[PDB]
Amino acid sequence: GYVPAVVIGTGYGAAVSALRLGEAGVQTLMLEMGQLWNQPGPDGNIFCGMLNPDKRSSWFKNRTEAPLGSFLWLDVVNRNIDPYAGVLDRVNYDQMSVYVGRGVGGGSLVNGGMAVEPKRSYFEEILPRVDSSEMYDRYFPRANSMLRVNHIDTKWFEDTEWYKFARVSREQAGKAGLGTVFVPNVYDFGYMQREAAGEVPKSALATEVIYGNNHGKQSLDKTYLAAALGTGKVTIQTLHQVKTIRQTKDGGYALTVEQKDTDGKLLATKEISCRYLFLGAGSLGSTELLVRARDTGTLPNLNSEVGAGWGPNGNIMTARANHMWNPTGAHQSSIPALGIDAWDNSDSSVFAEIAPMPAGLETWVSLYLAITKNPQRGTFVYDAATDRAKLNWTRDQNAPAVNAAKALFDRINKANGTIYRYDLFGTQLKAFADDFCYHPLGGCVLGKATDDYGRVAGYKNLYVTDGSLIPGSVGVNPFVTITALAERNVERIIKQDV
Ligand SMILES: Cc1cc2nc3c(=O)[nH]c(=O)nc-3n(C[C@H](O)[C@H](O)[C@H](O)COP(=O)(O)OP(=O)(O)OC[C@H]3O[C@@H](n4cnc5c(N)ncnc54)[C@H](O)[C@@H]3O)c2cc1C
Repeated sequence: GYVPAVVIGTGYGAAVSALRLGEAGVQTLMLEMGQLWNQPGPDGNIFCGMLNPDKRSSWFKNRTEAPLGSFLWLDVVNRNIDPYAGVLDRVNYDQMSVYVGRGVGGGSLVNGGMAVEPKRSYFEEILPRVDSSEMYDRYFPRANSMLRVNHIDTKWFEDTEWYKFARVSREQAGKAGLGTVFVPNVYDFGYMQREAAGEVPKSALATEVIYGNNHGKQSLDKTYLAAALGTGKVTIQTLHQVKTIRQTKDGGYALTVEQKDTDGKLLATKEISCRYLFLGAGSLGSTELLVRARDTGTLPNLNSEVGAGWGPNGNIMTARANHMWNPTGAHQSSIPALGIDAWDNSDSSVFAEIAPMPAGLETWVSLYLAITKNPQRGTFVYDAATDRAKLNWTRDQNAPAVNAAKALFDRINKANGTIYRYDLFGTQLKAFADDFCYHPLGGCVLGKATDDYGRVAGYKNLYVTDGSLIPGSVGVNPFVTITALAERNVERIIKQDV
């Protein structure tokens, strides 16, 4: 049937859009391909942890996989599984694996919660057509407030065993003249302090994050989406995957949608139409829908920028072997609290997450997710044979990201007399993981595939709201930027179009 507004997906862009539509009185249907994560599993918990993965961990895989960096210790717990509508997907392109969340809340279910604003100078470089004053004065503050961003108690951080890993890297970075910053988070740090005191059920302190947090993490289902549902104008249909979009004869949109069960079986195919269509299917999902629509002729007016300008936010993972006298601890909070800030907007820029190691025993390893400034971009093209958008990206294109990461961590190693680990990512001498990302950005870039508010070029009442808008990089963990842009965009769209 017909609904005035449809929002595809339930991640950051989608959730912002749905809340503001509902508040404006617009009846809105969100279509999410994954599950609503609210039914207890076989252990009485919603989500599995990283030391007890099961089919809930993985979107339609036949074996669980260790969190990147932890294979040497966590492979022992990983198991064959039945393919299931689990929470974390690995999308494997030819030379890049992109991790994404699947469920009501999207990547907010599985992410590390780091809620970071980009440097304004870098924001102005990447998005010069956008008014940066409105972003920093209005929309970033709005996003942080709605997301329930909070800050760690710095005295507790200094004292607690659970952040020894972060203090070690801080000290090591300092010897090399590099500073660290505390990173705000949507995980409730007061709750985390109570976990450490044995006062509340553990989640961050029980090796949970990447397959969901059973407690503590304020994912979108608790924040924007709960508020959207509260308007009485928003519905969410789960296990509904949008396959196609077309323009209708009177200028609306019609979607073909597959309803599945949690085992992946097809239950129904539906056509849903609307006046206003908002894409929040993520960098991969929104881009794929639009590339397919363009190249199969169902949205033939889409421009050639649809599909272009993809990047992995410069993501590179690496690890250092600490001296014996600098153990990182058996007990490591699963939520990062510190980053190394070596981002000066030059091509040597690095902002590096100090990431925890979920082994549950002492490994002496420090793990880092580096975010770099690498101008290389990939492109999604349509493959009519498989009916899929394929990402054209080669591993060579991450050479500049590897080089920036390596320059920074070589500096830290030289200052401390330490070496890399080379054995964390498989059976190859490899210190830098250069073919994954957690932060896919672009494919439907703001101002190129769309106007400066995410209105898709060639069409009226058709909007993109999500990470596909961002031009490949933001220099920090991206969800705060996605949220803030979405707030800006939907405010304008509702005012001027709806
Ligand atoms: C392991 C990991 C760690 C991360 N850590 C951090 C962090 O600490 N801080 C940070 O800032 N960022 C982090 N990120 C990145 C962050 O989660 C993403 O940038 C953000 O979730 C992207 O938001 P989005 O709205 O673009 O899309 P998503 O959050 O990816 O949501 C897209 C939604 O659309 C659904 N969907 C897709 N296609 C369809 C379709 N055709 N039909 C119906 N539904 C569809 C998906 O199932 C999903 O629920 C992390 C991500 C991962 C995977």
